[PDB]
Amino acid sequence: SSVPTVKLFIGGKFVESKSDKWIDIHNPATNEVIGRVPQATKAEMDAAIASCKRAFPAWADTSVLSRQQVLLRYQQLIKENLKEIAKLITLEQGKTLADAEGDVFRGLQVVEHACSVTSLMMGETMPSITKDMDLYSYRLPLGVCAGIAPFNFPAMIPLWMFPMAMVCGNTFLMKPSERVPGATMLLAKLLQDSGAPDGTLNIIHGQHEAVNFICDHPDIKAISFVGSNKAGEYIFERGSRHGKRVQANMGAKNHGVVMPDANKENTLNQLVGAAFGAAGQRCMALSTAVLVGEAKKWLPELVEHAKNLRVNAGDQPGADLGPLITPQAKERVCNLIDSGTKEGASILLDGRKIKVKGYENGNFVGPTIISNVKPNMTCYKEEIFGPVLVVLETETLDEAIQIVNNNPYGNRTAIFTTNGATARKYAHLVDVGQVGVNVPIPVPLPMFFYGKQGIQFYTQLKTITSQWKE
Amino acid sequence: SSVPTVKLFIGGKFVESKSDKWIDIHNPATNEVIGRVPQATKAEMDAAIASCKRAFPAWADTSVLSRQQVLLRYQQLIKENLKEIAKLITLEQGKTLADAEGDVFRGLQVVEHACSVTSLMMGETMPSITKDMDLYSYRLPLGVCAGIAPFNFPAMIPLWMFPMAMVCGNTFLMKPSERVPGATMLLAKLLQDSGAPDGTLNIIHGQHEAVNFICDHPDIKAISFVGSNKAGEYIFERGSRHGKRVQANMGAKNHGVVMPDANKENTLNQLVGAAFGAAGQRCMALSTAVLVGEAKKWLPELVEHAKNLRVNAGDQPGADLGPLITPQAKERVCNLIDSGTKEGASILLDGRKIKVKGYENGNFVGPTIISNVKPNMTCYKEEIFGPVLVVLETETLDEAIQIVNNNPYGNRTAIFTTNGATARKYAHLVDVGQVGVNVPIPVPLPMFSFTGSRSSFRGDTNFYGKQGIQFYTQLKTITSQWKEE
Amino acid sequence: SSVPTVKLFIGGKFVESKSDKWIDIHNPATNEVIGRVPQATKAEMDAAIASCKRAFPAWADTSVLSRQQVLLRYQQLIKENLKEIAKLITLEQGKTLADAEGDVFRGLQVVEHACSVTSLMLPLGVCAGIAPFNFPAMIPLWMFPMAMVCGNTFLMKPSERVPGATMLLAKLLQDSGAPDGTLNIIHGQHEAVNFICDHPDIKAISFVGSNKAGEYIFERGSRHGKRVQANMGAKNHGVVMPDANKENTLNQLVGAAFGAAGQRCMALSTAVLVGEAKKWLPELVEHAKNLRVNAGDQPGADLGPLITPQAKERVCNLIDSGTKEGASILLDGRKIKVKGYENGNFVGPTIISNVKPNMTCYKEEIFGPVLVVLETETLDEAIQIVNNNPYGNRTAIFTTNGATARKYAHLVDVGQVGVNVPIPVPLPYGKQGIQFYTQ
Amino acid sequence: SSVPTVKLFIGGKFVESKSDKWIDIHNPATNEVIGRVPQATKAEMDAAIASCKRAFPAWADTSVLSRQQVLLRYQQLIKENLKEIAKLITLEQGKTLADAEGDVFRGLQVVEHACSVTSLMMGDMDLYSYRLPLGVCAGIAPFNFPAMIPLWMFPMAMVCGNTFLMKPSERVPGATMLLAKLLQDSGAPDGTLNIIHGQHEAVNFICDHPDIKAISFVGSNKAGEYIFERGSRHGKRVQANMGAKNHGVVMPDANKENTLNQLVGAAFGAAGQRCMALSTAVLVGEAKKWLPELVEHAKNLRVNAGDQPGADLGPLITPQAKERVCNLIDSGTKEGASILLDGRKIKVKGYENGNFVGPTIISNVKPNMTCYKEEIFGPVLVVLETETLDEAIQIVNNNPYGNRTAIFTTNGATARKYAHLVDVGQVGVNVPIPVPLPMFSYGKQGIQFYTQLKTITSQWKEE
Repeated sequence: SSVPTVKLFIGGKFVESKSDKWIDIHNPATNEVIGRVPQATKAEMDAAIASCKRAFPAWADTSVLSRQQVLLRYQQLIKENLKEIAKLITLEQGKTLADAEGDVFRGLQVVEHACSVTSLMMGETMPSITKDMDLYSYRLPLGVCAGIAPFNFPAMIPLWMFPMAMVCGNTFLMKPSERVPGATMLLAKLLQDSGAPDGTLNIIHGQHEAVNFICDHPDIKAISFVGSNKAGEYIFERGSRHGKRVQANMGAKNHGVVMPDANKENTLNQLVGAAFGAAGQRCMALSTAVLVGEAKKWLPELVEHAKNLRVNAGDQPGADLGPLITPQAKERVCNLIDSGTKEGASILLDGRKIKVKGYENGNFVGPTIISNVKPNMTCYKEEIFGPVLVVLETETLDEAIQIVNNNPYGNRTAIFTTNGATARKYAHLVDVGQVGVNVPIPVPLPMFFYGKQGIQFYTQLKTITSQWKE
Repeated sequence: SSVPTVKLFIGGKFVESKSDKWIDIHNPATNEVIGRVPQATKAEMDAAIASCKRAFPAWADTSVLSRQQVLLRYQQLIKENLKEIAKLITLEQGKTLADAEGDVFRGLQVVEHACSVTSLMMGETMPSITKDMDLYSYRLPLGVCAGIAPFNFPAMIPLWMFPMAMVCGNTFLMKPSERVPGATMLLAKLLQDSGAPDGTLNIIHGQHEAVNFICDHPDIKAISFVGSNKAGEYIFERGSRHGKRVQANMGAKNHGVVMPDANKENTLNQLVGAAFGAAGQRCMALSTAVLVGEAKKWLPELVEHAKNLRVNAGDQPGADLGPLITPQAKERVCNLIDSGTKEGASILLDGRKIKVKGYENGNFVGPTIISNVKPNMTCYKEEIFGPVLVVLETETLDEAIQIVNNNPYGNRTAIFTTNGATARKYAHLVDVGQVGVNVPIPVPLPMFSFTGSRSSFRGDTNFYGKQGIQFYTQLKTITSQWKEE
Repeated sequence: SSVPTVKLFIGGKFVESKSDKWIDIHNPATNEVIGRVPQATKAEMDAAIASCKRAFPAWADTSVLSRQQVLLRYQQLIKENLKEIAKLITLEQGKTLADAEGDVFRGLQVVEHACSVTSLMLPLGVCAGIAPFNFPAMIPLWMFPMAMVCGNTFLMKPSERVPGATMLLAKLLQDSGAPDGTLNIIHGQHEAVNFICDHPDIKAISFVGSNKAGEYIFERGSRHGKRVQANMGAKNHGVVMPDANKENTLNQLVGAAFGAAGQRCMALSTAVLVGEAKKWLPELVEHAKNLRVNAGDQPGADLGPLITPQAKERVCNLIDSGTKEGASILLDGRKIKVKGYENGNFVGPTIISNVKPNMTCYKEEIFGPVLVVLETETLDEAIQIVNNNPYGNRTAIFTTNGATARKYAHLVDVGQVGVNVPIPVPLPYGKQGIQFYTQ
Repeated sequence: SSVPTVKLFIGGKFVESKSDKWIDIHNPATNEVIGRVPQATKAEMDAAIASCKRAFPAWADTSVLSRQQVLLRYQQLIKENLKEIAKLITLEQGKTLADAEGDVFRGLQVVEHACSVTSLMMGDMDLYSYRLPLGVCAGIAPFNFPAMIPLWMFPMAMVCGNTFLMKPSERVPGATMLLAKLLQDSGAPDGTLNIIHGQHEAVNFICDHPDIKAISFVGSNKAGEYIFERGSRHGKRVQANMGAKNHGVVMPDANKENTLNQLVGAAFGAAGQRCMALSTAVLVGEAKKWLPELVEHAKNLRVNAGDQPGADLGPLITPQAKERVCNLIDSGTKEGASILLDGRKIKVKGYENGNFVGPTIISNVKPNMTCYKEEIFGPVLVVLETETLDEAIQIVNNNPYGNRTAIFTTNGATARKYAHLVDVGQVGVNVPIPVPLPMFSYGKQGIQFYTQLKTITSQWKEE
């Protein structure tokens, strides 16, 4: 009853860990312990690796269609248990039920995209490129893969890391978030129910020690990560040290540009939705707003629209944003807001002293709007990972483009304007690949990895050149 | 007596034929004999077949990249010599300069499409479908191919036949139209200048005997033909009885439904242009249309728009309607007009009596309009291949759809209407997949195959697209289990 | 007492035929009447076609995902009833339980292949299927699932001699949530094929097996203007090089040549021992003798009895003609006697050698457990012999040398060449099948 | 009188460098100074970068079809002046006329391949897939021995719409100058291509300069790693097409004569100064008995200047290469290995002062010897032996770096087993060099490298 343990998943059994280190799973809305996740031991991780290795050959020999049937049945089962996963997410991570449903829906979309890989697995051939010389190439699995998610999306991150590696024929060793592993456990249960061969998927919970193990052990051929730039680069280097390939989303510091010729109502609505959605904990979200020209006059309207947000627990009906993941995150956000205020920034809206009825012991932080910010301020450089919207002011679109380009870590950007020529100019001049015209977050799916990129990453390309004569 | 003859293309080099039988080349604007074409003898055809066979191995060993580079050089030379080809077409076939330009442009687009067959020639593979079981897929050239073009397109059909057959590794033995061969000879000269190895393309002439030889000769692996229904069926039969694959795009009496909720003036202009453009000689011409409800009130406007066409030789400025290719075509058109008259159809406008100033010697026929037609009229059964616009009496969309379905031979159909639900219902019940909205004739789009299986087409495969590759190549699948314990 | 009567499938319910032409079906292992099949009347076939027409709109409007889920549930139901289907096929067709399980496995494979039709575009309409007695389970799962998932309603006419397997399959399909009237099944003789070809309601027809029957069906379809993908059968020529694995090659030959009593649509019934490979005839005969001939349900059996006594008579007549014409019979099974099943249509493994290409056995389709062996001195002669075959769909080459296999695959005119493996790609259709069932 | 001086190519104008530091170009057949290459000054490199920047807008605005026609005209010009390029190559690098012609033909084929980028470059919520060029590209050439490579780098970067700053081999510039002249004659806009010469300083500038967007390098692994690190440090996207040692496995059932001929041609071909050379051979099973015939075939090779008729392999580019090869062979000799054929004492008649090294065959070599670890880049073939295919596969896998590998055998089962169990990407069956093209994993990968994808998502409406 008390402090319910979180079991592991090795081979085909939900074996429980006997480790010494244990971490408590707190509800972000009440700080009440709802579970205890163990830090997997060296022996348990070795057993998981052995299971992955033993399952690798059988799963690889399995035809691509046979594997894809498993993913199809797994997607169907997920669709059947949508409400259960949504409620588990709302309970553990604290996000609203609608946010969890949307996350599971994006995960289903990614699973379908992976199921659609069956055609890409075929290789090309060129008969008789020269006299009696044939050419053809093969795509084969790499080996044992792994994934890491410190505190980000609990379901979508696995639902994009693991299904692709499976469809490619590899075995996956997932290290889910130490704070929200229940969703991953339910997903693994639904998978095992889908008829997946035992040992194809293994799950081990652990702290930085587990990440170091995964990076050091050689049997891991590839590793995937999504999170802060620091941990991203750290894992990338630790993997490259051992030769194994690694891919990581290191930053999502998106900049939103608002031109004077834009729909004020819809623009402000989308800005408030993307900036404070999911309490700003989501990696991809408009956090830096650039007002060009007379757009500065919309600051009072922006603050008014932000005041209309309803802070409440993820389970209470009529909620717009949930509490933060941990009290430490709230303290960090408060310290960052205090630093911004000390550096001369004006706090148009302050949520540090928010008090939710019936959940005062939760990690809630109200919508925070910071204006008069400059590129040299901490609020601009540091990634908040919270419901804080920093606003900068510029006179021409060239200044906004330059500010956006100065951002070293940036993958998604948006511009709000009705002039198509202005949008095209911004897209051509901006140094960001993904651009959103009147869209807050283009391609909300986790990516820099999909389509051709995912296959090229999770499969090696063998090339055979044979010239038989006699 | 010996009017300047036209060159042949044997052994990858322009040479003359030793035949004693010649066919006169008449300018349709003046019926002047501008040239003569001799039917290739058995010797010339045998030499062409031998050269194609000799070139087949080298042209197949020739990497697809080099073939596509040659096709690109040919595209470039066409783009440079566009005006010469247009002049040749206008002089020989008689169509206006604009029609020749459009023909050359469509041929250039088809060449560009053929240049992108890179991913199509390559095969698929799937290693280890089971324990030690590798599957391979290869597409190999067939051999020497033959092509018979109609009298309508001395450029478009040759430019359909050359790019695909050549890029697929096959050597082609082309047969142009005896009434318009010069344009094809100039196109072949440009192709040879583009770097085409000698022997990959060969040109012969002959009305019926050459077709019989091509269909009977065993070295011909495949045959491509475009023309009438009876001729296409005869060619298909003569080819299949010898074991050779044949594809024939035969007559296609496309129908255009005129809905009351459409652009009136624009729809009428498009109908007038399609039914009378290039003297309506196009086999794919929109010679028939359906007037639904209010569309029938516009017949006076049809007559007005028809009278607005500048009936003049194709070389004069502003010419809209050209002359008939030969006096026999004009005779057939006039006989069909007389038959429509006898059947009781209302010929609202008759261009049978119109003549062109300064070109009365030409086989000119003005824009003719026949309205109040129903499936009972014989002119609806037969195709005019001339400047005759047929419009039928109809009351509802379902009746028009049924009338169009009653047409046994038709490859394309269109409907003029701004209502989306109307076009949806039309496409759902009409027996045609190539449906166009507010367009008289769906323009070819070679990136996919020109699908057709009605009485207007013979053969299980089509000319270009995926089906084009399937036709000009042979699919071989190899399953290998290399294991020795 | 009263032999069971197989009912038709119309409007989503099993209904008994009103016709009096109740043909009797015998078990091939005992030639005992296990049931009767009626020749559907004109009225019953018209009602089935009308039901298919009325059901086509709803099934076509159904989303592709719903049809895919239906096919997945049907595959699941088959997996749950694989044993029953295999036992029914063995009792009705005579082949061994292993062969029936393999047929069900190929059915599952083709269903999974059809599941990949997520989106490629429209359905034509009423589709028809004509299946011979070669494969009761596979042929339906070859034809009707594709047309179904593509949005078309299918009218299946199974083999008159083995309707039970497809009837249980259709029952399981209806259990999978298939809308009523989507799939219709009728029975009848040549008259049924004549109706299906004449009735303009049918827009597409699928047929396999006999060559002349397929030609007739294609001609009738072209006469009535219907899409007919008549994939007629063809002989398969296997070439054995001296450097090939003797044991493995002989095992493959014995399995493919005599497997399922050689009644399958395509089998490696011809072997060309080029070079010193001819010296392997003793081992081949010994391996053929090791085969066990017994009822499909008795443990320890490799090949079952023939479909009907007429098939046995025809096979015996062909073997006698080959012997009289000059061919030497290395192994004779015409007078085999299975213990407890002497009345069956059993025919022991037969091996014929010294057969020239112009002989009857080489030209005629045996459709039985007979293996004709030819000899040559160079691979070019074998390639020429294989190319001379007008109707050749599959060919195999056994060799450990890569250059030899590559030369054989390149010089041979056959489209499908299986190197070191017999009966390559036993499934053929595919995306061309989608094009066929669509417009 | 004085030796000719190589001149830079900036802004479409062949300009002589005003630098003080100069480097001499020696004929590898006689070591005679035939030319001088200058050390590009900071100002000249800045001017070249400025020219590339000013030319990038116009060259990017041009449609892909115009660039394709330019590449076609350049290919035609190359086909016309193939003999001159071959002569210059044989003069500067020492390769035989046939080898130089083959190099020119491979470059022509790579240009033809690059021409096939016509459509691949083009690439309520709308989703565009525009692909745009990066900007000013750069390409450092080998720091050991060259072999084509300009036609690998600049044609693709240009047809993709980018401007290129080419750093040719300081030891064989003339070919690059002739190619640049032909390109300028092909109608290429001035400033689209710029060429500067220099030592390590030039590489440091190219890697550190901010305007450079991408860099491409071929050659040894050390310089490759250095350039990759220095580029990634400044945010540069770089692909290090590093060379690697190749391993060819021979089975007892392989074609004896053909296998020996192909081995002798791939190992001692072009003096072994190629990253594609099959510098090592593994004789599995009874294949060991083929050593005498291999030595005889190696002896049959005739060593002579690249211009003299009847030459199979030419001399080394510099005497330092000969010294390094001699030191590496002496190391293997001291380490216990045996030399079946000694080429150190080769003395070409009439060219005794050239950098010639005859065919060398080393046997009994183990994986721990320097000959196996170090890249010889010379006419040296180390022959190993094993008793089973598993040992050869394990030896091939143990090698850290590798791009090409070959298996000589007639049994398809053995070939497939080797191809599947081997950890190398390109596997050749009865072929020493599986693909003499710039794969070094440029095709679709090159298209993706020289272009940046932008998935413009828009909810724009008439409002």
